[PDB]
Order: sequence, then C-alpha cells, then structure tokens
Amino acid sequence: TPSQKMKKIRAGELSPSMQQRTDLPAKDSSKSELQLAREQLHVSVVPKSLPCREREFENIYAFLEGKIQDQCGGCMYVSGVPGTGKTATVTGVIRTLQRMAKQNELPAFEYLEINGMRLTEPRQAYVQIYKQLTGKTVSWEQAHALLEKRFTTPAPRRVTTVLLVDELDILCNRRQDVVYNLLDWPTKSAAKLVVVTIANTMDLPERLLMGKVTSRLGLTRLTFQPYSHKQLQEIVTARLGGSETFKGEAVQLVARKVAAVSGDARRALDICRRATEIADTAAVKCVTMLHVQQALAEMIASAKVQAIRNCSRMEQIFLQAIAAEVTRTGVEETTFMGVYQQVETIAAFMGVTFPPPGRALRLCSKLGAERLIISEHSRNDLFQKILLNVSADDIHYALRV
Amino acid sequence: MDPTISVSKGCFVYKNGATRSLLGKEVVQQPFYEEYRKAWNQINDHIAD
Amino acid sequence: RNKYQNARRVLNSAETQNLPGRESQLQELREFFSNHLESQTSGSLYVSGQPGTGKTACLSLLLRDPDFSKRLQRVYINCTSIASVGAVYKKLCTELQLKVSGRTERDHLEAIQRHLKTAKRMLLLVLDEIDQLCTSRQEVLYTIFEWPALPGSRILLVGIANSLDLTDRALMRLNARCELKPRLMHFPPYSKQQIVEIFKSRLAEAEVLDVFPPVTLQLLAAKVSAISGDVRRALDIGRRVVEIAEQQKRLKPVQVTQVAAVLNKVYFPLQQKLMLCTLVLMLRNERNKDISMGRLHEVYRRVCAKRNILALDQAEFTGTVDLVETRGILRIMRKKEPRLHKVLLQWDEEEVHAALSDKQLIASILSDTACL
Amino acid sequence: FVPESDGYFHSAEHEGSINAIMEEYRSYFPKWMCILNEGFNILLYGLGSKHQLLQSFHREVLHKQTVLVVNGFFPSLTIKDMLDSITSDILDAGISPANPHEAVDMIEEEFALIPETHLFLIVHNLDGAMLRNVKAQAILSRLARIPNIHLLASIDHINTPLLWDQGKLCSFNFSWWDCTTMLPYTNETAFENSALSSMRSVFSSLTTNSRGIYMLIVKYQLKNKGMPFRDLYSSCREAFLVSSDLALRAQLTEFLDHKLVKSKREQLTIPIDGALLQQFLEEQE
DNA sequence: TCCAAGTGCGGGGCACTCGTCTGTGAGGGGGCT
DNA sequence: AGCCCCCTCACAGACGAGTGCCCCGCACTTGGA
Ligand SMILES: Nc1ncnc2c1ncn2[C@@H]1O[C@H](COP(=O)(O)OP(=O)(O)OP(=O)(O)O)[C@@H](O)[C@H]1O
Ligand SMILES: Nc1ncnc2c1ncn2[C@@H]1O[C@H](COP(=O)(O)OP(=O)(O)OP(=O)(O)O)[C@@H](O)[C@H]1O
Ligand SMILES: [Mg+2]
Ligand SMILES: [Mg+2]
Repeated sequence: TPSQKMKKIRAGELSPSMQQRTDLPAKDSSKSELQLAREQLHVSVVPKSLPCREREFENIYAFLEGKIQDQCGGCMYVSGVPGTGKTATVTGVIRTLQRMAKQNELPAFEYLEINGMRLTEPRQAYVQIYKQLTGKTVSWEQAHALLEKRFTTPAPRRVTTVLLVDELDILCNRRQDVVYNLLDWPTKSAAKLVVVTIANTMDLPERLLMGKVTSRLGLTRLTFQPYSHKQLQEIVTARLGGSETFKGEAVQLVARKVAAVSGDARRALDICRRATEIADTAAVKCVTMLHVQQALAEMIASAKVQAIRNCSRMEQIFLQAIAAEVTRTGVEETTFMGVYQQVETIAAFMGVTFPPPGRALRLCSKLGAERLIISEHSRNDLFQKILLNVSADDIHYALRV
Repeated sequence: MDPTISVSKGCFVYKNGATRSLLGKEVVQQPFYEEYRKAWNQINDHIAD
Repeated sequence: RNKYQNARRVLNSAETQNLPGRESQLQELREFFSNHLESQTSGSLYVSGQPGTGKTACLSLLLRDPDFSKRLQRVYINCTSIASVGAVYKKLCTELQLKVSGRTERDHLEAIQRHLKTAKRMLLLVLDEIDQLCTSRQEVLYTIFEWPALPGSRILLVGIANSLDLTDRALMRLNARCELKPRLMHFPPYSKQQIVEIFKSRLAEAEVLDVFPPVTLQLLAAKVSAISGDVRRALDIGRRVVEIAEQQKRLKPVQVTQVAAVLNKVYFPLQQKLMLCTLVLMLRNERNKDISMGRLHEVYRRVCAKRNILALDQAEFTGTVDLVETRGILRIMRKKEPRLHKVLLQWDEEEVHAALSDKQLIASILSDTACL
Repeated sequence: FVPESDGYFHSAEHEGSINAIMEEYRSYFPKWMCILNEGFNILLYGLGSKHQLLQSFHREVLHKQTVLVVNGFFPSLTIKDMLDSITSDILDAGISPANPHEAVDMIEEEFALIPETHLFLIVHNLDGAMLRNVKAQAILSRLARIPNIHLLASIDHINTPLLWDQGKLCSFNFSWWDCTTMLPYTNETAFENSALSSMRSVFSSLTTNSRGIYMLIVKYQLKNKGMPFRDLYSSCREAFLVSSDLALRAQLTEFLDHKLVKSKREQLTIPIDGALLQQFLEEQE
C-alpha cells in the first residue's frame, strides 16, 4: 500500500534493499593472473595507502587533527583537476581519524558528507545533512530550522562534526545562501563544525563567490597538482603488484602518453584495463608494447578521417565544395546557394551529375546529424548557413590518400 | 507627506460591511426627481423600441 | 597543551566580548539607542561596511547588555536563513510569539502592524545582511523601513549591509520624506595599528604574548591592512603562521622570514603547453582578439605537424582547453556549437612565459609563425 | 485654444484666493453626488494638484460607503494589485486569476448579485506611471461600466486621450469638470518617476590599494586627456598593488558598481571633465 | 470504522534579466548655389 | 546665407538562454464523525 510504505520510507525504518543473485559469484581461485591484474586495475578499488599523495595526506591530517583536538571549528578549501587523488585522500584522512578515535587516541567525532552533483537543487543539501544526523527525511525548511536550532545554540556535551562538501560549485546559485549558511555555521562558537570543501577550479573564491563568502572561506587553501610522468607509472606498478603480466615499457608508455594529455589517473587505469582486455583475445598471458599501442589508438580515438572515407560519393563532393567555397569567399560561414554552385562546378568537372537541391538538403542534413558540418533547420532552403566542423585539411587527407 | 499616501501600498480599502440609489429620502421624495425619472424612462423606452 | 596550540585556539576568528578597535562606533550606537529610548520616538538606522570590519560584533555586543534587555524587547534576524523575500514577516511572528490565522503573508503583515501599535515595550529589530531582501520593486524593504512612520508605533530597526549606497539606490523613495530617511553609519576598514591592537588583545587575553614579537605582527598588519583591511584574513594568517611553524619546527618564537613566506604564499602537460604556445602566437601575430576553438585547433594542428608531435582530435582538444581553464589562464565564452566557443586569455604574456618554464620550446614556437 | 501648425514646421493674497477657489470647488459636492447617482463618472482636468480635493470629497461626503482609493501616481503599482484588492478585500472571494479580464468577468458576476452595495473608487492620476498602457485603460473602462461601481478620476498629462478610443470613451461615462487649483505637485513628483561629492565620499571609504589603482587611472586620464586593461595591469604590478588579474578585476568591478569607472570593450573612462579631475588630483597632495 | 476541507509541498508556466546583436532617427559635422 | 547630404551612436527591437518566482494540483491528514 502507498501510505505505510511512504510513512516507513520517509521515517527511515525499512532497509532500502537490492535484489540478490541466484548464482553465487565466482571464486578467486578460478581467476587467471591476467584476470587478477584486470580486477586489481579497476578504478573502484582504492588502495589502503595512496602512492605519490603523501604530502597532501600529512597536510590535511595535520589540519583536521588540530581542528578536532582544539574543538573550535573552521574551513578548508582543496582544489584540483579531476583524477588527482582529492576525495580518496580526504576519505583516507577521515578513515585514519576514525580509527584513531576508536583506539581512544583522539576525541570522537561525527562525519557527514554531501555531494553537490547528486542534489536536484542546492537547498536539498539541508535535507541530506539532517538525513546523516538522525535518519528522517523532512522538507528543506524544517531541516534548515532544525539545523539552525542545533548549531547556533550551546548544548554540552556537543561532539565535533566534520562536514565534507564535494562539488562546491554546484551549490553556488544567484542568491548564494546555501554556501553562505554552510560556511557561516563554523564561525559561531557553539557549533563545532569543521567544513572541508573540494572543487576543481583554483580560483573559485574569486570568480563567482560574493565578498562575504570568500571572506568566510578563509585562506588555508590546498592545490592538487596533476600527475607527472614518473608518479603515474608508480601508481600502476603499485596496483599490479609483483606480477610479470605488464612489461616495464608498457607501463612507461601508458604513463608517458596519459601524463602528457591531462594527468588523469582514471585514464591510465582504464587504458591498462583495455590493454589487458586486448591481450586476453590474443591468447597470450603478457601485455607487450603492441597491445598497449593498440589500446592507446583505441581509447584516444580520432575517427573524423575514417568517417569522411566512409561517406558516399556525393557527400565527398559536397565536402570538397564546402571547402572550396570557404577557400573562395574567405569567411567560414557559407550559404547553401554558393555551396550548391560549387557542387555543380565540381560535378561538371568529375563528370558525375548531381541530384537536385531537394536531395542536396538531405545530404546536408545527413552531414549535420553526423556532425561533419554545422547546419540549421532545413525549413529555410537555399539560404541556410553552413559551418565546416571538420578541418579543411582532413578532407584533403581523406580523399587524396 | 500625508499619512494617507505611503511608499509601499498603491491601493487603500475602506470596506464597510461589503458582502458576496446614492441619494437618501431627501431627494427622491422631491417632485423634480420624480418628473425627471419619469421623463427619462419614457424617452429611453421610446429610443429602445 | 603548549603555547602554539594555545595561540591557535585563542585566535579562532569567532565571537568575542572585548572589542578594542570599535571604541567610538559603539559609543555612537549607544548614544543613538539612548536618545531613541529617552524621548520614546521611533527611528531607523543603516550600518554598512566591508565584510570583516565588526558590524555583527558590535550589534551582538549591544544585544546582550542587561539594561537594554530590561528596557526594550530585542530581536535579531538574519536575512539569509529565510525561504523567500516575502516570508520574513512570518519569521517576525516567530520572533514575537504572535497569534495569526496563518497560511498567508498578508495576515502576518497585519498581525505585525497590529502588534506595533499596541506594544507595551519598545521593539528593537536588527536585520543582518539586508541586501538579501532586495528585489525588483522591493515591496518588503519599503514596507519594513516605513514602520517608524506608522502612527503610534515604537519600533526602531537597524539594517546591516556591505553596500555603501544601498539606501540611496534601492531605497530612493525614502529620501522624499525627512522622517523616513534612515540615519547612516559607515564602519571604516581597519588600519595597521588597530589590527596590532586586536592582536595584542587576543594574545594577551590567554597570556600567549611570548610567541609573537612585535616585528612580525607589524609586518603582518602592514600587509593585511593595506591589501584588504578586514580582520578575518588577519586572524586567519596569524593562525596559519603558528600552524605552519608547529609543523616546521616540531619553544621557538617565529621570525620575520616565516611570516614573509606565509604572506608571499597567500598574496604542465605537453599538449597544454603547446595549446598555450599557439594561443600566445595567435595573440601576438593577429590584431583582433576573437579566437575560436576551431581556428586555435587548426593552428595547433600545423604546429604539432611541424614538431612531429601527435596532435589531438577536436573532442580531446576541447577537454584540454577546459582543463587549462581551471587554472585561471583562460576563460571560455559559450556559444551554441563547440567549434564556436571563444577563448580569452586573462593573463599577461610574461606571466605565461614565467609559468611554462620551457624556454627553449616556447621561444621556438613563437618564432615559428608560418602556421598562422 | 487652437494650436497652429507653423511652430512644428519651422522648428499673501494668493493664499486667500486659493482658499476661496477651494471653497468654491467644495460647493460642488452634492451636485457631484447627484451626477454620480445617474450613472455618470467624474473627471477632473485642472492645472493644480487635485489630491486634497478628492481627499476632501472622500472625507466629507463618502465617509460611510465602500471606497477604493487608487494612487495612480505610485511608480510601482500593478493592475493585479487593484484587481486582487477588489476581489479579496471587498468581496472576500480569494485571489483574482492571473489573467485580468477573467478577473473583471468575476467582479462583474459577483457584483450583479448584490444591488444597492455601491463601491466608489477614486483614481488620483488616471494617466499615471503604470496606467499608461492600453490594457490598464481597457480594464478600468470595463470596471467603470458596472452600474454599482462609481468612478472619480484625475487627469494631469496633456496627451492623455490619445489612448481612449470610442469604446473606452463610451464605457467611461465621464463628466468633465474643471477643478483648476494652484497647489503645487508635491505628492505626484516625490516618487521615483521624477559628480564630485559622491566621488570624494566613496574614495574616503576605499583602502590604500584601491586608492593607488584609482590614482593610476586618474593620472592616465589626465595625461592622455580611457585606458586599456593591460597598461593599468602593468602599472599596478610594477608598484605591487595587485597580486594577480582577479584582484584588479574585482577592484574594477567594485568601481563599476559604485559608479566611478566606465568600462567599454576594456577601456576605462571616468565620466567627468579635466578641471574637476585636476582639482580632485591636487586635493590629494 | 471512515472523511471534508485545510494545508503543506512539489512542479510547471511565466516573467524578468543579463548579455548579445543589429537597425536607426536625429543630433552633429562637412560641403553648397 | 541658411541650407543639403553623410556619420554615428546610444535607444528600439529582438532574441536567446536561463533562472527564479508564483499559481495550481494534489496527496496528507487529522481532529473530528
Ligand atoms: N595516488 C593514487 N594512488 C592510487 N590510486 C589513485 C591515486 N590517485 C587516484 N587514484 C585512483 O583514481 C580514482 C580517482 O578518484 P578521486 O577521488 O581522485 O576523484 P576526484 O578527483 O574526487 O574526482 P573529481 O575531481 O571529478 O570529483 C580513485 O578511484 C583511485 O582509485
Ligand atoms: N575590534 C575587534 N576586536 C576583536 N575582534 C574583532 C573586532 N572586530 C571584528 N572582530 C572579529 O572578526 C570576526 C568577524 O567580524 P564580523 O562578523 O563582525 O564582521 P561582519 O561585518 O559581520 O562580516 P560580514 O559583513 O561578512 O557579515 C568576529 O568573529 C570577531 O571576533
Ligand atoms: Mg570527488
Ligand atoms: Mg555579519
């Protein structure tokens, strides 16, 4: 029935369960060593200690241990490009502090976590924090009133509550009241809140936050620099372990090619899994240089020349005429009329006759759906605008060679 | 300037028993009002017809 | 435990009792409240100042005095905690324990207007961050700032804000009546000696005077009061110096070098280097500053073809430019199609030359002008 | 009064007489009641401010009947406010619908059921700030057509009947009276519909780095008699005034918001002359 | 055992808002018979 | 000797994303029946 199900879901009294498999999952003994290297190279498996992220670990651990042992509250801002060990280091610090608070080495605390990119509006942050405090789902105004009753009023013995805020830039709106309320509660004396906000841009407090919000946010920042060529090899060689499945030059080429594009760790840990999946189909047990080069070609893909090679004849004539019209009239944004005139000239040259514009609009729509050109709606025929989305040298490389 | 004119409201309600002739007994019993009403009713019915 | 953690705990950037810098502004506020309690008339007040100068500290030190607590009924309302701009009246009833029929804001407004005429005590209303109450036509702010002109009322209200000219831009109609203009008060930014006195109060309150000699405090105040002037950043840097010196040294007092390092601290992949090189080349060798993503990609492809470097596709080039955008070097103006996004360099070329640190490469790209 | 076309093509005792004028206008009120009883409306078109005359007519005559005073000179009133007031505050029937003509149909349907409940409404400045569209005049003409609603109104502008067609002029059953007082427009002009000192006052509130940046802009403006962003950026980085680009951009954003710098794409011109800027520059020596 | 209407709250229609963009009417500047 | 013809520049209009606000449906629901 709807009524008791909603009243038991909103109160947090039934377990949100998920269905179970009929067949029991496979064994570790039934997995080969290449399969073991494929499961140990997953992005989901975080290690118990992160290689090449030690200085930031000691920085956040010293900050959070000071803020917990002082019982005062505060704010931190860490930032960096995606894939550089931010959330993993922060939850490793928090797991270390929880294990230290289990052994009576540290005063105990609560750990709340929210993510801005799983909230529908920022005010639902108030619904989620309270859901990690009691367990009951309420509206956002009642949850905000109860959080303001909890934090601003003194009530010993109050325990410290560390609030982690992932993806801060989604909680920023036109009014900026949610981020102001989150960064304002540590500034009170009765609330022992230690908030650590994680973001991608280094200049988030100056670009879009107001003056009082970047004044409350503080100046104890932290920056996670991207991975270099040497650390991104150490990550993969610590993931694989002592197995001889990956050669040294394979991991070196993977780290050198990934660390020159972005510095992401997820890119290397997915390229190595794709190389393992390639070497599984070659009936081998080792990952040589060839499988790594094939996986590098497949993952970092560039298929806007094969798409021009695999078009029809009239679409290649159409692309040649758009390139020739761009060459003739200088400016890149062309009209369909001059494109069709150069189509007629090129088709008179090659000998093959061209369809009327009632089919040339279909060719232009087919190139626009494939995103080889950028074109408008076809309701204004013979006057629609055409941008060339592929480079003018890609057409000459795809048709001459 | 006056307490009637404000800087927030634009309309002012003075509702006295509203639910969901302006002249009293002084003018209606006078003969000129009856002859005016009779002549106007006659002329209005004639033009409507 | 020791004195470093004691200084770190006693700075703490939170609410205090003794305000050694605001000695005349508090006297002015007390004289305002005494002259409006003595003659039993109503009046507005508008305090404004830069974030971090001590507005809420003064108006929370006054709201906890016992004589004003026994003479008037005080209400503090923060204007960022409300749901919408038109709902603040409802919060007034929650702050006054009134009885309304409910479920509409007009009955809340009439209940406040009935309570203001028949009150037994003078009502002080503090509205913090009143710039959240600004809207298009501003019926709520003009309704709130009109209650001193109400007949038989006794409400006096203080609005706290950051804008110097909020009441002259968004409250223009109140200039048309000399009774209704709120009296101004601008909290000035802190000087160097006032920040030094704030540090001398906060350190000698807990007898942690030995960790800070006056030379580092003079240098810290002379930088902070010149750059921004607020005391939140001053206390944050004064706490960060101790938080760095405790980890570095481990009593040893701090020197000028540590505070200088902290103040000058607070105040690349290959394809991203190549993208920055071609952008600096296109901004040198071309007058108009409209650079799209497709034109930059077509120059970058020729630059990579001359250097025998494997160029990227457009779909990866856009992600590369979006990852250089996070550092703050660029800014992307958004259009309908991803070929048309405008890339604006927001640094100087010497800053890019200092940041790249690849001088034999970046001097070779800018001399290779044949690709443009 | 007959205007000529040629001008378009070639291009104390005063108070006693004013009180006598006001008493002679106050003698008209039972005649106005007898005119308003017979279906007409009242329109005043004089020179002086007719606020006190309509207030005196409301006080001395209609001190018992239902009255909706509408300040049309208010610069931020809406038709939705007036129609919601008639719907919910007089008739007590909830809020009016958002489309206003359906609200006028609702008001007509609820006023057809209750005879001898006469609602008066006194529109000061029928041609006010937010009553100059044709839709508001159409709604007011539909409201004044009902045999229960009576209308008094003031007219001040000279181009007012340009937006009354014959339908809106036969709906408005006007009776044009000339109540020309000589009182000044003290209430209609006080609303929002009608430098150097601010520069000194804002400049006395800035910090020292903002003083250095603004004095650099003032020095460039008085030297070259608008400066680009890169010259100001180099002149501020040479004197250690800014840390990076976003600090100077936030300072210039605060300058644009406090109205001291005019930025046009990014040239920065201070919108004053050279003499006041020269005396302002020697004021800081 | 149920229930009539307040009511609390989410959702969609709408209206403003900031930025871009382009005609353009008349004030302004250069020549005229 | 006032007049004839281009320049141009901030209003007029559009427009387009886009974002917040207010009416409206609608289950809750509850003290009562
Ligand atoms: N130094 C490292 N050692 C081992 N594994 C790592 C390291 N850095 C990253 N990883 C792996 O890469 C993934 C990166 O996740 P991470 O927590 O860094 O995401 P994130 O940076 O928070 O993402 P976003 O910035 O988009 O929120 C983790 O699952 C982890 O397994
Ligand atoms: N004169 C002073 N002496 C000691 N401490 C001060 C003084 N002035 C301000 N502070 C400290 O600065 C902190 C912040 O000041 P406050 O919150 O009053 O600024 P604010 O004007 O409210 O900021 P915002 O405008 O951003 O709301 C307070 O916690 C207070 O401890
Ligand atoms: Mg994360
Ligand atoms: Mg404050």
